Amino acid sequence: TSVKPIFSRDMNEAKRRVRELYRAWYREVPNTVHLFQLDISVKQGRDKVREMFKKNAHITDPRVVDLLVIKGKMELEETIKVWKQRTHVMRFFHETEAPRPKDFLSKFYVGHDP
Amino acid sequence: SNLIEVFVDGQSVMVEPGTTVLQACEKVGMQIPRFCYHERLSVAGNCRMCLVEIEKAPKVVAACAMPVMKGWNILTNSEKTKKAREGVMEFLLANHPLDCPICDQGGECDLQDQSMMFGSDRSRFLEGKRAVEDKNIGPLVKTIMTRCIQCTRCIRFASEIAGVDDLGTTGRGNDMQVGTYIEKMFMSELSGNIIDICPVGALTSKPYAFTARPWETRKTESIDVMDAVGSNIVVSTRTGEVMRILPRMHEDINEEWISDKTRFAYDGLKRQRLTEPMVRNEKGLLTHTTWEDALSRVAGMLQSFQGNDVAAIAGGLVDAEALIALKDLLNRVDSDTLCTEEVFPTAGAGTDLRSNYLLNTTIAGVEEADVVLLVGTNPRFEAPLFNARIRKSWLHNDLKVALIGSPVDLTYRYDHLGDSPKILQDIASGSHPFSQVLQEAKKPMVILGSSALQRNDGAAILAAVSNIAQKIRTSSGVTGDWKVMNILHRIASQVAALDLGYKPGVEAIQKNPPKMLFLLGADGGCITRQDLPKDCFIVYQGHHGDVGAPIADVILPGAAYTEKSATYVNTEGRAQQTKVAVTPPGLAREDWKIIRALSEIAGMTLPYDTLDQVRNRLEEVSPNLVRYDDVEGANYFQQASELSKLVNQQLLADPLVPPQLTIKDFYMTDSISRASQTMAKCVKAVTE
Amino acid sequence: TRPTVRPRNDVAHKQLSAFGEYVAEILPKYVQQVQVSCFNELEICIHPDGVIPVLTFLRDHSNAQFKSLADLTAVDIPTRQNRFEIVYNLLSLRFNSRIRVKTYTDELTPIESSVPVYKAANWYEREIWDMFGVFFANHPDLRRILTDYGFEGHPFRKDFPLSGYVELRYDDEVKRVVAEPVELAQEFRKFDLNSPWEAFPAYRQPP
Amino acid sequence: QLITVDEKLDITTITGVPEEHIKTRKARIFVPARNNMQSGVNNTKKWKMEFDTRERWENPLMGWASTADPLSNLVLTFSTKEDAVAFAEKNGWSYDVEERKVPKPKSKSYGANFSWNKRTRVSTK
Amino acid sequence: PTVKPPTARKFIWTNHKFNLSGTPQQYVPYSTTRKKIQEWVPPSTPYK
Amino acid sequence: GVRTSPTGEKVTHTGQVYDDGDYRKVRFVGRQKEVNENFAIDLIAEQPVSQVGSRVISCDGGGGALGHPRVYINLDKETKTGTCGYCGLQFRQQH
Amino acid sequence: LGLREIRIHLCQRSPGSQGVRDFIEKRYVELKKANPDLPILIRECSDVQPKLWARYAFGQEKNVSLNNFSADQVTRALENVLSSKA
Ligand code: SF4
Ligand code: SF4
Ligand code: FES
Ligand SMILES: [K+]
Ligand SMILES: [Zn+2]
Repeated sequence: TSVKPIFSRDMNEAKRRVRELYRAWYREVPNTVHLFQLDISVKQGRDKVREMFKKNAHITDPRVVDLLVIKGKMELEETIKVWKQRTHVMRFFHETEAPRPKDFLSKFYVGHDP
Repeated sequence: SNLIEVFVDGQSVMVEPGTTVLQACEKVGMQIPRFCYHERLSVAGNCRMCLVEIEKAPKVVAACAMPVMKGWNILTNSEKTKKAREGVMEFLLANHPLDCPICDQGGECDLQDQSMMFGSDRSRFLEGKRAVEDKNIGPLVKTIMTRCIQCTRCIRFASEIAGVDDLGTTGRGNDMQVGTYIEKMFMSELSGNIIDICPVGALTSKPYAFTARPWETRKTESIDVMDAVGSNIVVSTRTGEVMRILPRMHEDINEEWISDKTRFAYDGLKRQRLTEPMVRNEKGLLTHTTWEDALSRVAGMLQSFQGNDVAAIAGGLVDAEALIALKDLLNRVDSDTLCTEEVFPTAGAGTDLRSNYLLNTTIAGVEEADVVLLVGTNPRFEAPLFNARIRKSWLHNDLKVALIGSPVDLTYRYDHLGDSPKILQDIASGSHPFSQVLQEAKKPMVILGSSALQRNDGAAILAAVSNIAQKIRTSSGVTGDWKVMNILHRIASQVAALDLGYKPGVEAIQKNPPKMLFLLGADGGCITRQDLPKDCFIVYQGHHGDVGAPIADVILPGAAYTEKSATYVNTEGRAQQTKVAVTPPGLAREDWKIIRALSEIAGMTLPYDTLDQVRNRLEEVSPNLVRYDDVEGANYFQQASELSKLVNQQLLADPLVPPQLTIKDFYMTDSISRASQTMAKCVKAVTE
Repeated sequence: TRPTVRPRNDVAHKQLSAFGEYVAEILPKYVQQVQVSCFNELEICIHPDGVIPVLTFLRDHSNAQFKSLADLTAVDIPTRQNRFEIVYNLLSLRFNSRIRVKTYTDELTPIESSVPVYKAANWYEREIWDMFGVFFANHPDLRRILTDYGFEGHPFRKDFPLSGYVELRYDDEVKRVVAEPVELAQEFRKFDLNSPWEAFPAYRQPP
Repeated sequence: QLITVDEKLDITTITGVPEEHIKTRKARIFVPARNNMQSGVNNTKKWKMEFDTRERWENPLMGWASTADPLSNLVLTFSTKEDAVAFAEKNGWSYDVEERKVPKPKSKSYGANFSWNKRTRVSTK
Repeated sequence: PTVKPPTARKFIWTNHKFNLSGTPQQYVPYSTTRKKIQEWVPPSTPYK
Repeated sequence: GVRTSPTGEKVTHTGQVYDDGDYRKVRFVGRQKEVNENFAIDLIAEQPVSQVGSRVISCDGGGGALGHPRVYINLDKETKTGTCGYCGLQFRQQH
Repeated sequence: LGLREIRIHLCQRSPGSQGVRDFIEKRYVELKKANPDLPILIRECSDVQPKLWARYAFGQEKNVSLNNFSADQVTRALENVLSSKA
């Protein structure tokens, strides 16, 4: 189990890079809303950022964490430099997707998907 | 010890004596070309496509027929070999018709493919071709005999596997023709297999004709439910539709054959289907409704009845997942009247011991038996592939076969002792001469058909047969590992039901007529509204409208075996699972989900939301039901025999007569085959 | 010289074989395999640690002088534990010759960036990262190059579906292009084309 | 300098797959059965991984087969059962493995067709 | 065609049509195949 | 021939016709249902059977290499005609 | 709230099920004679931990591990179920 690292020697160093990324995203949301003229609030933007970090909270491999951070920085740079358009920033909120209830009976009525 | 060393292209390989050159090449992963050779048929050696050079031998040898000699070097890729293949392919194609665009074999044709890999890329034949008249051999196999390459596979299969000496060759020379000479129909329960083994488009499936091409089909490996053998099959589909059924090789079950009902009844899946939930309107007629409305009317009744006022009957094609879901739902209203249509005597051990209702010798074990006693069964139509296995042992191991019952044609000669059930007592008591045969046998097999157990004296017959098997093992001569007692089932859902503790037969429902009845795919007509109180609330879950649906108050459309991943246990006790080939039609739903959904509406939610979880529940009731493809031994035949003596019951005077006596009774046995238009053609063919 | 058969060139086969073992003699620390195909193409298979030493040697050595990076790409082979094969195709103008250098990595192991050796490798490594998700260490500017902004996944992996997971349309309510789960009016029809008869005995694997 | 990482390989969060198509799918790892229409065995060499079939429906305009399952055509090839299982584990797919089916070795004998006293004597050639 | 007349067939259009898009004679696509699954029809009498 | 359903919709040569109550026929309102009028099943029946003096005849559809692959047809059964499997032309053996 | 069904799982060859195998060999016949109408489902399966399952009214189930029990211990585990109903 001797593997070449990416950036972090262990989870302690990786969680430091995670916190650094979270700060960068957290500071950036106010500019993103302003620059892209989004009709959402800074609170919704930061709640969405928080929701994106939370879904990955269960990782324990430092290499996987490093790659998630690398992608997070790539995503942040795309946003800061306005390489993304408003459509890309808003794809995180899936505003046109209809609710898909997640209880057995609701799925049973609509189709065969488990 | 006696293995000899041979070389394939210089690579040494050790092979048993008697191994052919073709089999030696197989060991190094080289497949010699062939057309007439089939590993399950007798060696023919007439196509000559297998000709292969032996180093230092000036003559190429037929690899399929030539035994290897020590030190032989087989040159599978020499110019001498390659030129032999090119010459034979050139002769094969000289008179073959330019039919590929209109021929159903196109795209999965051994002649096409081997011409590509081993033949030349052009023709030098400047003559006119032979043309042959086609011959009508029934509604299942279309013959375009100008495509025939005279390989004789069909003749050998019909003679050896199917036990029908109807096909042959007439004439001689270039005019030699395969056929029946006279106008005859090849209507055997295994006839459709000759479509598979014919290498060319000479023999093709009539129902399948022109509908698809091989490259565009999706193959779903699944299990057959048309009987209790559990033959492995491939469900071919395209663009959301089932196109045909193919065999799937399983050495220990169906080898590479399927019965004709398995092969051609799938067209019943496109007819009489239940596609929407139905309820009775205010005029008393069934009308389409939503799932919400239909389940609520069922849940309301379920919430108002308890104990013996609620019963269920499972039909023949029901999967284990639905069976356990239905049992759990009814148990939660304190009901235990979970019944099957197929009877099994409950006297003594009943269903307590698996060995009491299993084919304990297993299908592959038939090949090791030296005597077989068939009691009150017609395996030819009840389990065609099992009967094919018996004929295989009759042919190759000189198996002795005797039958107590009606003198049906089994495709192999057997000793017919009679049809009186009293003969079972004589054999046991030693009076009968066949008693000496059973004593002198090292590996005797006693097979009792589940059909015989449908008589009113089934318990007495099972007690009588178990007595014979008991005495055989007490007397010794048979080793302890060998199993002598067997039950041959004919229903796909029977063994799973008995493994789960369902009550076999509807006797319980007859003693205490319920107020609410669940008909889980139950179309045998074993319980009608004459047997129930005038106000009975009957719910029918199933996939076909046949017998159960028209008498129902609520119809819940379920999935057919091709439309769900579901568990079935064959007559050996071997659990296997189907795979979804297509989804259920319309508003139909997976069967176990319907029961799980109903349990929630009735505030009795079963504790499993996924297919994986309901299979965990199966493991908690019978741990063998999740051991897929494994045959789990069952023991304690001694205890079962001990309990089968406690109560004596009379044997009736009625002779043992199977439900199916001729082929016409074979085609329509379940709801799917009864809705098959192809099966109706077969019945018409064999009765007019 | 049969008219339909491609002619052999044994002189090129001999020259490339000799140079193959020349490279193996000089860089034994990194070279794992050297082979020459029947149509005269030389491949050096190396340990991934040797990307920079090996590529520098082939560029700068007086008997090699592979100055041009013709192509840099990756291949995905899911059955291997190191599923990604990294392939460098180099050209030598001085000796009018080509060479292929191959190494490997998995989803989580970085490969050293070859931009120091070949400035051409910059965009090629961005494409490999984009289409395969292989990370290149010390790349001056690693980011997607071909996929859409914010695109999730690496399409050229064998387990990425042909049509992906999302599709775009214009929505009048939000007055913008939106991304939604992919639905196809006509599903792509998978064909099973392979013949069940072996074609090339010369390549048969042992059983 | 190398590092030690003893946890199991789990790349489900850096492959970009939607969560529905990780945790609700069922991979089948098997060796394809021989097509019974042909004798060639060349398509029974490698292990395959496929996913569970999902709904196809008729397109209202044309009647074509529509699907919403992105994995409906995904089939991967593996040299060995262990390779396929390892790939399924790291991607987070639950799976079933079906053991390889190899044809039984048979005893063939041209001579048996003409037996003096056995049932293998053939009545026709 | 005054010199090299085309070959006559009984199915060739006698009257040529120009592009009919955007008119009531335009082509409308539809599935040319019949219904695949036949549904069970319940009986028309109350026997239950 | 092209029939009409009791709703008036024409029936194609493949037997297709939207049934009484199928919403999908709204696509034809204000427009038309394209239906080829020359039914090939009726046209091929119009052809006369050809009388030949040999047990086996060959057909290539006519036109040489503009036809279909050449096939040979057996004319030994007198109860029926041999039919070309490609073009549908019919042959019979005179006495 | 009575007893509805008993299931006994065991392995045909593991040493952990030896006591359960002995109990079935010696005492199952007499046990069934005392409870003719009680389903006692014996289900052998390779390499399973032996367990005694008991189903009560309204689908309440409890299970008792029989791993390494002697035949005498199996008789008590069953006696507690057949008597201490619940
Ligand atoms: S049998 Fe094979 S070669 Fe002959 S016409 Fe049919 S597809 Fe072509
Ligand atoms: S019909 Fe088919 S199987 Fe029978 S001899 Fe001819 S080619 Fe062989
Ligand atoms: S396969 Fe050997 S002669 Fe036909
Ligand atoms: K065929
Ligand atoms: Zn023609």
